[PDB]
Amino acid sequence: TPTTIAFQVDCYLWHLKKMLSLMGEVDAPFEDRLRREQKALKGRSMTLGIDIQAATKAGYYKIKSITEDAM
Amino acid sequence: MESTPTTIAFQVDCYLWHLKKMLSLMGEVDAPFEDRLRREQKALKGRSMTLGIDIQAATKAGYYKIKSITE
Repeated sequence: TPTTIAFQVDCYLWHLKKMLSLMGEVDAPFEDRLRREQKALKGRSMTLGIDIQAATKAGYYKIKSITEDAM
Repeated sequence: MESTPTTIAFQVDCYLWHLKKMLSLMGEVDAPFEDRLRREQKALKGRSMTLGIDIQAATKAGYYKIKSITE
C-alpha cells in the first residue's frame, strides 16, 4: 500500500532525525520539527494500526532497497 | 560550507528529503506524502536562500554525514 509505504518511510527517516538530535548534531528548529512530526506519526499510527517501531524497521528496508543500486 | 548544528541540520534535511523524493519517483507513496514533499521542498528553498547554501551541495554533504554515522 502506498499509504503504508509512506508511513514506513516517514517513520524510519524520522528515526534518523531523532538519532541525530540525541547526538546533539542539530539545532533547535530541527528539534522542534522533529517533535511536531512525531506527534503526527503517532496520530497516523492509530489510523493505520501499524506500530511506529515496526514501521521504522520496514522503512529501513525500503530505503536500503532504493539506495542500494541507485547510489 | 561551514560545519555547525544549523548547517548539519540543513544538510540532513536536504538529503532525507531527497530520499523521500526517490519514493515519489517510484510512485510508491500516496497524495498526502507527495503534498508534504512539495511543502517541504518550498521550506528548504527558503532555508537555502537564508543560509546561502546550495541545495545540491547540502544534499551531497547530508548523504556523507548520514553515511559516516550509520556506517
